[PDB]
Amino acid sequence: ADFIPVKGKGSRVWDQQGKEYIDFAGGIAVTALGHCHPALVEALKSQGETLWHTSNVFTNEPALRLGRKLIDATFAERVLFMNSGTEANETAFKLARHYACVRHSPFKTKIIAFHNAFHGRSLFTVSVGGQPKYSDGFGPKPADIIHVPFNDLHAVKAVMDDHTCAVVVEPIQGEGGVQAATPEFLKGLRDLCDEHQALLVFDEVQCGMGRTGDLFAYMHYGVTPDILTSAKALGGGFPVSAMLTTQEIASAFGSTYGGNPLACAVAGATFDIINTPEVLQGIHTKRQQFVQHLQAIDEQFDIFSDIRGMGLLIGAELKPKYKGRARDFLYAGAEAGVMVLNAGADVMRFAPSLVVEEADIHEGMQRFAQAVGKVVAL
Amino acid sequence: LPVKAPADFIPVKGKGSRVWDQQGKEYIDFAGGIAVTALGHCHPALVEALKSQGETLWHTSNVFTNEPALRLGRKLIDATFAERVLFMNSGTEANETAFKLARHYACVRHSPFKTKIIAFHNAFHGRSLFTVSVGGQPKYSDGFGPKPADIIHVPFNDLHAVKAVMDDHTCAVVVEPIQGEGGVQAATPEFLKGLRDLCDEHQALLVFDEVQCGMGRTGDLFAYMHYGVTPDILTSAKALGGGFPVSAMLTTQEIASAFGSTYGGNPLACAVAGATFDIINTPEVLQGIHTKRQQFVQHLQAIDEQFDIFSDIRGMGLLIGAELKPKYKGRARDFLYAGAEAGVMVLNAGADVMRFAPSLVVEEADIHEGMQRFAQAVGKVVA
Ligand SMILES: Cc1ncc(COP(=O)(O)O)c(/C=N/OCC[C@H](N)C(=O)O)c1O
Ligand SMILES: Cc1ncc(COP(=O)(O)O)c(/C=N/OCC[C@H](N)C(=O)O)c1O
Ligand SMILES: O=[N+]([O-])c1cc([N+](=O)[O-])c(O)c([N+](=O)[O-])c1
Ligand code: NA
Ligand code: NA
Repeated sequence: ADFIPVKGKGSRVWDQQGKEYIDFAGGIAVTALGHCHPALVEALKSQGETLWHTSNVFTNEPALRLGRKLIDATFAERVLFMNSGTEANETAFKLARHYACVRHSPFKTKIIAFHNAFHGRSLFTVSVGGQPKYSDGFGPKPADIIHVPFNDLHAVKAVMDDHTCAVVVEPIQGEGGVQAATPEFLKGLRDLCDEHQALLVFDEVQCGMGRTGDLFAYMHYGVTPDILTSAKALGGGFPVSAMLTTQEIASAFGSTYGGNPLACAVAGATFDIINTPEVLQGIHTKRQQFVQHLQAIDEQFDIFSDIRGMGLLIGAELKPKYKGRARDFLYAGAEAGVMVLNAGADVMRFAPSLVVEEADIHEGMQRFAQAVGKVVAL
Repeated sequence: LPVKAPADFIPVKGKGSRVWDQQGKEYIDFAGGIAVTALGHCHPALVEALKSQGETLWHTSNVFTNEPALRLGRKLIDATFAERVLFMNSGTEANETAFKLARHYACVRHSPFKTKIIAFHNAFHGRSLFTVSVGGQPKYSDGFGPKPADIIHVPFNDLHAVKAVMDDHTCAVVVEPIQGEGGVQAATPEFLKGLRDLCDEHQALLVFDEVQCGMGRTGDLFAYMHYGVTPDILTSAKALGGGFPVSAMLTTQEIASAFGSTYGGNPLACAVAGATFDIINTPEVLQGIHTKRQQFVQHLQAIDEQFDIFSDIRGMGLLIGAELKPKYKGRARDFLYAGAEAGVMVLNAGADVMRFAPSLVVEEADIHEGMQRFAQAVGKVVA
């Protein structure tokens, strides 16, 4: 990036020179309520005057309240809080392994994961991730992880057995080209996990906390996982994460564990806004506003082969002529004053605030059209 | 057995080195949330930094830098051997980055086969699968399926053992200059210098985990400065953010080039850490840490004179360990819980060792009051 953001309000961001940008990136789907949302600032300041920190020896009122919100709203009966999606995934993957070890057999260790998956950058999580380029070169990887293609239920059936402890999947692969699970695939994972006494682990770090227009993507699909991870949007920009599971599974390790008081106070305020009928409905309204602009851009410039994703996770795949050039459009966008994402070198990605104003959708998309125009003019 | 608070002990408010629970019971905090709140609770400078940056910008992705991250990177670079800084959230993440970097540096500069990591019994480096496997407590790394391989453990402070296992296939030695969880055991000068010399000989990287002993804890900004032994990579967290989760991996340009001068860092986190750094890295605060250590130690000695409970008082700066006599082997949790009943929050470092990690600016009045409360608790335990 060739600029330094210094200030943000809602979906507008200013750099050191006072240039104004429309933010359709959200810090990679993190600032789900935009920058410096008044309710989140209020929660930060109030808890900031009270108590910031407890060790995991203790609980605290913000953690208890956030845990109760998540438990009441989801399949979860137990919640463990951490800082990042990577830590939440470490916890989920360790827990699925440990549960298999103590409830079934120490030899029940296979983890099935998917090509193009992203689960974090720790050694274990990057090894469960499905991009060999990112996991190569750090010495011996944690073993017993098998990768098959996303959306290939037959391949999962083929590799799964009584020695399998988990299937780990992103219901929508965000980094991996914004690819959504098909209904049959996701239901199939649930059935195969039931058959083999393995745990189904949904990584909802990117697609959770309202991103799809349901509180969690699993709710859209109607497929209940055993363990779910959440981060990013959960804290609206404050680092916080959660691992959600049942009492039966968590017992392999009170309804909550961990949680920074400050982080959890902010996440509570974020949860209270995102988990409302009006905000969730609005995510679908706004998706259509974005998609209509992307279609208009494609009609004018002929650059997209597909527009996909769910809610306000949007992917627009570039036509073969522009394969490999997502970064060129990202940089042209920045020049035109709009912040966008890629999802690999072939895919444009958008992950704006879930409450992005219509006026900002229109302005940012006009700027993006200008960017596309400048690139295609060459 | 872990230490866990019961349902009737939920902290709700902190100010300085005092904490109140839901019932309004007041505690003196000599634990700092396990050496995290190095400037105590709701320190006004940290609150101000939190609030001002909180009105401005909280978050950038790692695609961008931000002014708080740049300022904090510069402060750390100017104050230490570092030329490059990577910011993360937790000590576990910083250690993941450090260990991956040492592995990757060896892979690309020497050989993909140069993978051995040497670490120490009783080490604690975090709870991710890789960090807990580098950690030196098998009980905590057992039971998660196949561990990342090529990690060798030898006894802390045993230089012969390190020499024995190291070779040209070794990429790193990972060490806490003081093992905090492992009984508050400090490296001897010979041992730490020996690690540096062995790493130089074998072209391996010396990695200091200063998550607990760094950011002023020892009375120097980092423990490596006390020892005068410069690592290749250093990790910091806990005190760095004073209660806000933030961490850092510090290294040189030569090493980092295997992966400007700063990468990552949450704007809000880095604003708070900048304010924390500005206070801790002062001659007066650093001197005060030594004064305050001796105030604690004199109290512990007075307790021992009265009750005969300790075989050793150790640590550095305001990381203090007090080892229980054999008569009280395995009683550390009981003294901790008795302390809480008496209104003082303390730590353990294994079942045989009391640990103290108070605010680096803990007021003398709080030292005296909390230690009087601790004496009362001891009296109840040994009656
Ligand atoms: C599905 C999914 N699972 C886990 C993670 C890791 O979460 P994090 O540690 O909170 O960044 C992520 C994080 N994505 O972050 C953006 C890419 C990333 N910035 C990187 O390469 O580190 C994710 O998308
Ligand atoms: C030398 C050393 N290295 C790494 C870490 C991990 O740092 P963290 O991820 O910031 O907690 C620590 C953290 N210790 O904290 C205590 C334990 C904590 N509740 C846990 O079990 O993770 C440490 O002392
Ligand atoms: O080791 N343990 O199984 C264990 C269990 C509980 N508990 O509430 O059921 C504790 O509070 C603690 N504890 O106090 O650390 C330990
Ligand atoms: Na529930
Ligand atoms: Na330097």
